[PDB]
Amino acid sequence: KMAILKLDEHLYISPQLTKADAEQIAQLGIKTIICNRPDREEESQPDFAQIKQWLEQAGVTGFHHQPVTARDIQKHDVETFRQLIGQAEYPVLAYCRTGTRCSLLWGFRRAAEGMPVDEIIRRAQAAGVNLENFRERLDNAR
Ligand SMILES: [Cl-]
Repeated sequence: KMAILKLDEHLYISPQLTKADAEQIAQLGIKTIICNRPDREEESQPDFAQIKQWLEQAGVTGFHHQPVTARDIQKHDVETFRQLIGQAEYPVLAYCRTGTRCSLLWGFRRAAEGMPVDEIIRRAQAAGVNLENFRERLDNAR
């Protein structure tokens, strides 16, 4: 789990996906997967190519590997995420290790559009992710 949660109209986020997530992904009718995690952050971590193999059998038609680290997220990353969603079949599921990076890529864009920072944080929290430790960076994107 119950960690695949809605962050926006066409966007779910999640912690690291596993083969076992195929059923729920199919049930939600996910059409596009965005992975925001570099491969090989942890030994147990499935590589994106293998997630793609498992989930192509789950009705997902678009796959994008957009690796970032929370620390290194820049403007180029934020607008690349925005564009991938804009051109995607819906709904989109984005994941990283925890969903933090997905939520930040989303949230930096909302800040630019004028969403108040507290609202960004409240919305991400409603998708299971606490962005309180990024409050200052979020503010600076507005
Ligand atoms: Cl990578």
